[PDB]
Amino acid sequence: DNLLCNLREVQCLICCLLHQMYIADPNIAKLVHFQGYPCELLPLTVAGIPSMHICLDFIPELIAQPELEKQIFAIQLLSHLCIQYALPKSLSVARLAVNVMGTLLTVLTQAKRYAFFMPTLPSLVSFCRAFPPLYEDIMSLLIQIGQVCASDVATQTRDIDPIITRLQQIKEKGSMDPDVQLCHCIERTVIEIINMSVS
Amino acid sequence: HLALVELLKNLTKYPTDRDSIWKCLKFLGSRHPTLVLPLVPELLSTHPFFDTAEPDMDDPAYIAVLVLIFNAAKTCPTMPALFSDHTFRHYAYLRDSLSHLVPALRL
Amino acid sequence: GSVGKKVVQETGIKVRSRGFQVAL
Repeated sequence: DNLLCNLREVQCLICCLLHQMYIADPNIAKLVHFQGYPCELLPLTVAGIPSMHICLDFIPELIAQPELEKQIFAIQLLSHLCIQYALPKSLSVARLAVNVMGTLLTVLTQAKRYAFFMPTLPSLVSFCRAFPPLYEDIMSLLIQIGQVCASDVATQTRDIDPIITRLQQIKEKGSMDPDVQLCHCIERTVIEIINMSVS
Repeated sequence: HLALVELLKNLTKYPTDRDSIWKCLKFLGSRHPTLVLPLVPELLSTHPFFDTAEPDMDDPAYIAVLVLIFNAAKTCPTMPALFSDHTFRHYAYLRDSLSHLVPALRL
Repeated sequence: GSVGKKVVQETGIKVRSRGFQVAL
């Protein structure tokens, strides 16, 4: 069910308490999000805790951190917040996030590129859903990432070689290469962006 | 649109005219639903991709814009669609508080 | 007096538009 169970009630109670604690001290919310938590709880916390609109204040600071995991968490948190609170400040922070993604696309190595872009690419669907003005920047960034990853695929011999496929239909759903996996992830997030904007 | 502009000018200019201008717009929308339908997002300030701020529920000009848009909505299925969330909330209130100006709708 | 290298390296990643920087 995922909605009609004791787990949902417990999540609501915990969200109420966390709402109270964040109201009492927003610095606790900032510290918790700098620590991070599993991203499976992100829609839960964003929907169930009204205090999270303050998270847009320290997301630009969290993005600036040198840890890759903190930046990944900032991107995912911003995506969920943008889904919840579609505001001009949210749009500005989303623009900053896309700019940061484009910037460190040319800073991260191949392993770092895989590690950063596998969790944060589905978040780009949320920015497109919330902000149609980001269509140009997000599609341009996706084209850049796809071209970089296609180059990386061409660098070495591959078990799949997605370069020569080139014409696949919607391949709806293993221990594969990171580069072909990232290529497939780019294709899938582009498909999700298109389907949302056409259905 | 020009009538709305002049009526809101005469709303901010003459408070004692509020009653007759509310009633006026109640009758104006009931007659012209088709002409109000393009002007509905022109007046509600519904941004396409942003949740807009909730307008002051005590502002007489705004309350008269809702009266007009709700009397027009009575004849126009397509008007309930373009309502924002706060528009539905505000509707539920002025139907109870001002049932003689606001008509029952089919939301 | 300048040989001590009493300065801090520019620990930043100048973020391109298409000011703000990512610390190191």
